[PDB]
Amino acid sequence: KSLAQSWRMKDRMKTVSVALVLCLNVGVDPPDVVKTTPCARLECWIDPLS
Amino acid sequence: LMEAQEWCRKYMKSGNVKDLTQAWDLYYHVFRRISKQLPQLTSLELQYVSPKLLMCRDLELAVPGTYDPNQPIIRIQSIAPSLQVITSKQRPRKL
Amino acid sequence: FYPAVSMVALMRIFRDQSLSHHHTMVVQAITFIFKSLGLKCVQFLPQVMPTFLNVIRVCDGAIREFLFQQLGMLVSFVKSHIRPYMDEIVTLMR
Repeated sequence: KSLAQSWRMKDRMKTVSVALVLCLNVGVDPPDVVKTTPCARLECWIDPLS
Repeated sequence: LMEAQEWCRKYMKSGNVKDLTQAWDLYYHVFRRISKQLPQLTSLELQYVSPKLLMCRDLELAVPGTYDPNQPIIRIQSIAPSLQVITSKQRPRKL
Repeated sequence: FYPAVSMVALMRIFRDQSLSHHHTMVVQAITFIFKSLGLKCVQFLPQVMPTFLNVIRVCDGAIREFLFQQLGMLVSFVKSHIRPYMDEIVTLMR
């Protein structure tokens, strides 16, 4: 008596497209966070300020 | 630039303006591109431009326009890692 | 302007000879200044902090338990920005 074998992924989703909304007004620190002198300034492996 | 050089050199054997229009195409091309680049070269990371100076530590050679015969030598301990660029007609560096 | 003037007058006292009596007074003011400013206090840090920590090592134990109370107060307003001076603080505590 073979079991109700539920191992399939018949729900085969596919990610089609991508939005990269990216608010990053460079050199303009927003009024919330007053940042440090040597702060973390990297941003996808780039110094934006350089 | 290699290709624009080719066409301007094909002018020197034939002497047609039809060679030259193809060259000025590519010349104006890079001219406009480079004109759109230079406004944002505000600082020069010294590794990219001149590695020997980044590598340079502790030269006996004195700091330029410091040498006095009556003082001891203030010598180039090390060059700064990146250069601020003033925007003018001649874009001077602040080394 | 105002915080900057006061900070300069206070720190002009905050150097041994006059403080023999008026340590406590100065530090009470500072702590109130930073409390009042928010995070805009951060700009005065490099003026205050080097003198401040040297005061602790120099002064008598009559005061010293108070200074630490107020140091801890500076720490709280400033938060992460104190990180540069942390070595000296830990040396003092130790």
